[PDB]
Amino acid sequence: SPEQAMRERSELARKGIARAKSVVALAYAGGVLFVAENPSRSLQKISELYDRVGFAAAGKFNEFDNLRRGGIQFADTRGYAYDRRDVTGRQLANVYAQTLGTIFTEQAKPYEVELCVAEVAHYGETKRPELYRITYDGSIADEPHFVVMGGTTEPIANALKESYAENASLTDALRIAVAALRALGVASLEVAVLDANRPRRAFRRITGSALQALL
Amino acid sequence: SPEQAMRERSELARKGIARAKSVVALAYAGGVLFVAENPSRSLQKISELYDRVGFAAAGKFNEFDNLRRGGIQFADTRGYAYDRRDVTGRQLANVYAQTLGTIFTEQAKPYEVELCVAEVAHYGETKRPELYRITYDGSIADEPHFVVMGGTTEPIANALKESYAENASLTDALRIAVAALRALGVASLEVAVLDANRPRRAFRRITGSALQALL
Amino acid sequence: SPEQAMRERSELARKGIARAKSVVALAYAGGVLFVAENPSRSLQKISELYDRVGFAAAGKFNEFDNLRRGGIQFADTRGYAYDRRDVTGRQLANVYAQTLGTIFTEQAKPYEVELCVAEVAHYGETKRPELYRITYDGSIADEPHFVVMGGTTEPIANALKESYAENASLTDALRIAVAALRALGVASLEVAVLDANRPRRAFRRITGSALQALL
Amino acid sequence: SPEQAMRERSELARKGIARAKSVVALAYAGGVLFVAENPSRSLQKISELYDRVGFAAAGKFNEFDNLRRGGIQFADTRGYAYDRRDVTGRQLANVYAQTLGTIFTEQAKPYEVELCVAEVAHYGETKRPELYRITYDGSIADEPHFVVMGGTTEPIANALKESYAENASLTDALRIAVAALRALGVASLEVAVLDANRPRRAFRRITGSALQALL
Amino acid sequence: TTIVALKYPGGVVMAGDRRSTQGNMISGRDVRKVYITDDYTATGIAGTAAVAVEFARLYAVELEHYEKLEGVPLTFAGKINRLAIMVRGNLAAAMQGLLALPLLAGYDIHASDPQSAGRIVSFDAAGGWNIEEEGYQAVGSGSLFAKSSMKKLYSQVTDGDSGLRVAVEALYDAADDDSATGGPDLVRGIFPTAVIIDADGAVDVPESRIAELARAIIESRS
Amino acid sequence: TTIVALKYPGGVVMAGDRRSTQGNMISGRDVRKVYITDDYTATGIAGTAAVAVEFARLYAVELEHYEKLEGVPLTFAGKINRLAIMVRGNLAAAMQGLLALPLLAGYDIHASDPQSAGRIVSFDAAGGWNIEEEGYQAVGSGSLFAKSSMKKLYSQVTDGDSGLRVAVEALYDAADDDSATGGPDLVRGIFPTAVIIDADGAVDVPESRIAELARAIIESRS
Amino acid sequence: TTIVALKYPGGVVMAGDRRSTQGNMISGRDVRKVYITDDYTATGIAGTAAVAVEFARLYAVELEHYEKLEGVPLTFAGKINRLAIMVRGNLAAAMQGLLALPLLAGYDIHASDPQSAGRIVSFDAAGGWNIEEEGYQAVGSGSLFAKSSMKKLYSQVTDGDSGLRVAVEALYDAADDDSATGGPDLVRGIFPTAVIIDADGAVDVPESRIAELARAIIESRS
Amino acid sequence: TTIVALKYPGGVVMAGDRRSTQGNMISGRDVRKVYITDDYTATGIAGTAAVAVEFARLYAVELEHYEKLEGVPLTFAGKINRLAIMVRGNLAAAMQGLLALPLLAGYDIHASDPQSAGRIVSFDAAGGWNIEEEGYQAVGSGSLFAKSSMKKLYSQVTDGDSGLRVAVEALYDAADDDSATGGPDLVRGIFPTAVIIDADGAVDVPESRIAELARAIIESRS
Ligand SMILES: CC(C)C[C@H](NC(=O)CNC(=O)c1cc(Cl)ccc1Cl)B(O)O
Ligand SMILES: CC(C)C[C@H](NC(=O)CNC(=O)c1cc(Cl)ccc1Cl)B(O)O
Ligand SMILES: CC(C)C[C@H](NC(=O)CNC(=O)c1cc(Cl)ccc1Cl)B(O)O
Ligand SMILES: CC(C)C[C@H](NC(=O)CNC(=O)c1cc(Cl)ccc1Cl)B(O)O
Repeated sequence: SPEQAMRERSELARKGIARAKSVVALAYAGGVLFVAENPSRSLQKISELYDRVGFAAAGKFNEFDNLRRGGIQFADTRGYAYDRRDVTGRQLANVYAQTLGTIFTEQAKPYEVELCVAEVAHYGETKRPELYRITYDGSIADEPHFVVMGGTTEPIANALKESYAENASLTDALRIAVAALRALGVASLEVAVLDANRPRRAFRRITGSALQALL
Repeated sequence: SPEQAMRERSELARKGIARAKSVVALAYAGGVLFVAENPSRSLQKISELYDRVGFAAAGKFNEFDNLRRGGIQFADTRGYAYDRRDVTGRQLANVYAQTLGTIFTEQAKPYEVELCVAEVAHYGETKRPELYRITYDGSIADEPHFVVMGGTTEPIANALKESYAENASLTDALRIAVAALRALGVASLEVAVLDANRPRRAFRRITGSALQALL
Repeated sequence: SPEQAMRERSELARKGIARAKSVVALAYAGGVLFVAENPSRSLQKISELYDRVGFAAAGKFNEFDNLRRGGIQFADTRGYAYDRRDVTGRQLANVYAQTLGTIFTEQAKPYEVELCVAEVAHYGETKRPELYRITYDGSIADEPHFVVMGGTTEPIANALKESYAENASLTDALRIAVAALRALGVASLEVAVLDANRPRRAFRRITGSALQALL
Repeated sequence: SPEQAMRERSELARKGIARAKSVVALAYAGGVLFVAENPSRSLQKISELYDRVGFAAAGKFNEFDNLRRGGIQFADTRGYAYDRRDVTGRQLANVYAQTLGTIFTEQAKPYEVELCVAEVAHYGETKRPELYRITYDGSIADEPHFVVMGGTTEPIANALKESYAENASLTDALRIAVAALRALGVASLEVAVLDANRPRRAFRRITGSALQALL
Repeated sequence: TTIVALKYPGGVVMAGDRRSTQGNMISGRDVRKVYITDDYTATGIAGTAAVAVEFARLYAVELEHYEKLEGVPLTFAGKINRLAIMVRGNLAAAMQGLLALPLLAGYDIHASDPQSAGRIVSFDAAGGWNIEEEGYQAVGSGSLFAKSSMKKLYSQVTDGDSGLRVAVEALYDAADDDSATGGPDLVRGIFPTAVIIDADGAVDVPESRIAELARAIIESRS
Repeated sequence: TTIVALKYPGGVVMAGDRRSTQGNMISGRDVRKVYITDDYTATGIAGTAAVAVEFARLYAVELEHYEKLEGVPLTFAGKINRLAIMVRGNLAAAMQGLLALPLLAGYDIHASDPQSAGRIVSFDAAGGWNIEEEGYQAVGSGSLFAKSSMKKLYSQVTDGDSGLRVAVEALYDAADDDSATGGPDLVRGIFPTAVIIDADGAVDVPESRIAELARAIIESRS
Repeated sequence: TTIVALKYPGGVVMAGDRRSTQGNMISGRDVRKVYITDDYTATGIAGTAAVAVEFARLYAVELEHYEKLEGVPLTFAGKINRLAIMVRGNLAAAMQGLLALPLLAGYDIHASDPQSAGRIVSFDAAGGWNIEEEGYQAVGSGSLFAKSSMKKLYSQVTDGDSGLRVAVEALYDAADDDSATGGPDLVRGIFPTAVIIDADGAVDVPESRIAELARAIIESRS
Repeated sequence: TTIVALKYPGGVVMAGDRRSTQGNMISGRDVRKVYITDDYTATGIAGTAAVAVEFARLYAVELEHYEKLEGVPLTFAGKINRLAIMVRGNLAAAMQGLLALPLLAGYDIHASDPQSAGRIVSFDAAGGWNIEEEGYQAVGSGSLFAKSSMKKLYSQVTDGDSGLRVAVEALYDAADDDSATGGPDLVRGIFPTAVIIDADGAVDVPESRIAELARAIIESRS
């Protein structure tokens, strides 16, 4: 029966997601902030897709690494095809949703991943940042405030909802995200930002002495 | 047994359709009006296929987005092949029915979608608008007055049948559709029209202050 | 049910790993040291991948020999593609993880192998050696101190953890590794080193009278 | 379950091997000696692969005949590719192991064969002969003294172990092998040798009056 | 070879000659060069005979196939596009010596004004098409003489009879000036062929009317 | 063939002639060589007629297809890239005798300053494109004469009327110096065609204004 | 076309002219021929314009793609190999009339000595590359005159200002000796373009400094 | 271009010049034409520069790949066969103007007599190879003069120093007789490059010894 197969695959994906760590994406005055708990300094969960697009993932590393590489390929080929300013995060989210749906339908084992795509405005412009969340089955949703993926997200979601403040500063948003995730020093922490004030490329990492100074 | 497989697939499609929102397409003096309940401003359920053809869908977004893209491809290739005036909505409806039947027969998981195609007359001509409804299994039907898809359609269908008035105005038809769907402000509302009085392209969206003024 | 299939395949791989010998990789002041218990002088378990990359494996010989050959092919083609200094061990580890995951997912019988990739710094530079461990299912991990694979690793891991000393000499590290593995003369021993002080190629074997002198 | 399939296939291969005759390969001062019990004068079990490589097989004739032909093809193509002196028995053993593993994994019915590859030194050189044994599942082992395949090998192995003498003569080794196999006149006997004293080609058969004279 | 087409208030008229030659040798005396593609369209092709017949039969089959498949006939622009594609596909064979040049006449039933519903379309060797607006067109090797005759004789056209007479006179002038065009034959009784398209459809003209017109023209010139 | 384009404060104006020739023989008198691709862009192609119409229809379809697929129109650089790719793909056919050279005019709605929002782009046979910064450009066989006339007449342009008059004068000079360019016809009443693009979109110019301007220029020259 | 590059203690400077010609006719007056590929590398291509822009955009995209994929930028030898492969792939198109010749300048951040970190690489039509060790290089049709001028003017270079002045003087000499190279324009105000690469990255030189240097050189020569 | 190789009791010595030309114009002054393929083999290629570097890098990668794959290095005959296959594969490109001719020198460690372990192999454009038995060989455009000089100077070779001096003298004679070969430069300080292979491996010769030998030879000739 198709029902039993779909239920079993969904349960497998749910367990795989539940036995993973937590990634949190927030929107502040300067743009988008990604915070994850990762001890390793060689394997990364937050990456840059294009000039103003950022990618976050939760789950198995070798499963979303391929998705990240494919997204970069799509973005570069489209940018060379028409123009750099004709690339948006909605197209990447749609491509990811289609790929995840096809994998969940046809492949023997579904992918245990949760994806988030963030986009900010171009230089010299005012626009609300956009956050899209994609699940294992291919569902795509738009989140206006924050995204929390991986592990037990209910306490983190409740803490963020009670503590979220719009137009917050970088330090305040970082402290709020850290407090929400705790419910974590220089080690076992990965912090990235999409700087809307940067001219062309907006993605940058905050690691080392600067992270401790801002913590 | 083939019977059990077909019954299980039909039940899955029925549940998928039943757990979705409602889309309503009406015919008024100015043409065709599409009304849907959609909170997101980035994902759309009503679209334009050609100069005088409009497309509406209910179900999973990533499932009917592919169908919409395929329909646009067919229409543009046929228009370049022979002429722009040789493209009609019946051909698109037949193509959609064939594709949906093939998917329901061969693919492992059937599509949980419900499609509606609307066509109006050319500029300077008088003709009744045509509405076609396509289901998951490939059945195609012609509706003279209105189409209601998605969710529990029985109360909405009864309200529309009791309240339908031919040759109604735009504001009256919009209010009647809203009342039928309630049994809904600027937010969580998607309204589109096929303007038969427009010279070449008839599809246009009504959003923002104009929607509130007409509501 | 997918759960039962995955559990059975994992159990088969676990038994295959458990019925094998033990390989130990340590980091000392001069670089990386590989120690294995192998009586045969014609079949080897420790090999060189590139100028500063070393490969170790535990399990079935004919299963990881193919992986070793593929890794050498990837490294030589990439080195000719861009440059010799653009090749790192992380890329090889990622390729191995992807290949092992694909084999575990699609192939009828999973591979009963455990892989370790070691990398040292270039000549005239100071950098911590990197050790990556790859399992049968495709999981990849980074180990800062030592790697123990194959057989019953718990007593060996405990002995190494209690006896590990940073910045140790070659003789002391070799004796410590031998003592940990015992809990072994010239015969049934395979010892290799990645010499960070060598100009271009760092891999070299220690066999014969030198091994007895250092033992 | 994969376990039951692997167990059943292994049991089938074990029965097929057990219901076959016995082949014995020994190492003496002049090189390698192959002795088999074969009444037919047209179907042979001992063959030559290259200048200094010899092949022996136990099991179904039509199953290892194909393997022998493939090995000859590999050796001739490699010899023409680089040189005649760049061909060794270890490469042939590895190729045979890979082929047998692939057959045991993918093919519907596993091969009921046991293979032995022997190599001697070049002319004017001193080196220990090498003997490799390959089983149905793809396992490859190195034997320093002797190889016994097919049928009930335990009494033959015990007799050879108790009676083996290093640096023996041709007649003494032949008599010892015959005595071990008995626990056999001109008929139903196949004897071959790899003569290390021959200039280029080392394989030669001993049949007819010479065999009786040496018996 | 010369094929003429012209417009009159109410419709169109197309006419063609009957001579086929192989170099300077006369090979055919009663060849028909004008076809009725459908109820409201006529085509005339000049050049290699085999290519012309193949093009005509293929065009008719394609139009009928579309009409049967879709349940509705094509519009005029669609037919023009199909003919242009067919012509463009023969460019490689048009070079090296297999050339066919068509001319199209038709009546548009979707036009608002029934009087100005006749259309004449000309084509070039590369597949480009042009819609005439002067009221007449000619194709073939004697097209220049026929066009120059129509330029002076077009002021007399009032209805179908006038247009048919003008077309016959233009064909006569083209045959007078060109040796590859066949004139009226009175010894044998062979005359050009004409098709008239109007609101009721496309009809072949009987040979008696054309014979009478040709005899009148010959008497006038004598 | 000559197509001119120029900039005025507020937008752009593009103009073209109507003559089509086959060697030294006149074949067409009322050909239209300027198209409206979308709401803010106009294109003019010179060369083989069939290739030009094919290129225009294909470009329009591609732009509309992208707009319908993505729900947002392309930027100016994307349109330039698409046109350059289309031109580059015809290099092999550009050799041996099927050549088409386009010229693009547009209005950028994303520009910070609405006054300096008009753009003119020229192309070469290999697919290279250039954005003009002098304020005018011409394409075709009579482009040199038109450019030399605009070089002297550009100081008078102040608004749309001045630019249209200058464009008509440049076309008149090009027709005076070149025999493959059609001048104004007063016997028949055929005049060049113009398109004006500004912040409200692209609009075709009515023929009465162009006729008045041409008559004034002819009277001035007499 | 002439592009020059030279080394000074601390980095490199690259300069190029702005003239584009079609035979003996001047087609472009303000063409930019120098690009910033990444934070520490500049490229200048001579030959067919379209091929040059295509090569530049492709090289930049490839470098950015590798940097994003691997998380670490390529080394200098890898970039040289990629550029050499790109040049070698165009050999067939380099023959028959689509030729592009690049020149590369860069700053190596992995060099032990920061003073001697500037690198200049030249290429040939077959894909062979050479690393310069004399301190200067020129590409284009006027490269010989520029090289002969730098051979005498190189003893004055001490820092970035001296190198920029020498580069402008070499470009002036090349324009003096070659008619396909554009010299300074004082009527219009168009000057060559320069890029300076040092330990802080690659920066475009403002036009005021180049105008001042060109005016000083012109006054000196007068 | 001239590359020489010769045998001495104990090993082999190979030497090469540094001039690169483009017709009659000097393009390069310090080109290196001799490579160390592995621990006991050296190769020198003459002809097109890019093909030579590509061949060298490919040969080195192939040898290293085989050594890593099989765990044992190839024999001398296998290396000769691989090089011959590589040369034979370029025959089509050798015609029409991309030609590369190699020369190989090596030390055989499997030879019974260590004294007679040096090997010199020459190749032809079709892929045929020959093992020298006279003790010396030269490749390039000036190979005839170098061979004729070695034919007279070979009686003096006793050890490595004598062989190196003879090789430098042969290169000097080749540069004296040929204009495409670079001689010693005393103004700049550029000298030929040499590699010596013996039982301990292959080592590059320091430039001071070659400079001293060249100065002694120049003084002797003066
Ligand atoms: C419809 C067609 C008759 C048009 C005319 N063309 C020709 O007659 C050309 N002739 C032949 O093709 C031909 C006829 C025969 Cl019988 C044998 C060989 C040849 Cl080569 B026209 O004058 O343009
Ligand atoms: C838009 C286009 C009219 C441009 C102009 N080109 C031509 O007129 C070239 N002419 C033909 O292509 C052509 C026309 C016909 Cl009717 C028959 C055969 C030929 Cl070969 B122009 O002057 O550059
Ligand atoms: C960057 C580039 C301007 C370099 C220079 N090359 C050219 O100018 C060659 N010219 C064209 O390619 C060209 C330009 C146009 Cl506008 C029209 C047709 C042609 Cl054919 B140079 O002097 O080497
Ligand atoms: C190793 C190599 C320098 C050998 C020598 N060959 C050449 O120098 C031939 N020259 C070029 O290939 C070449 C060099 C440049 Cl810089 C530009 C264009 C060309 Cl076409 B030799 O004398 O045989």
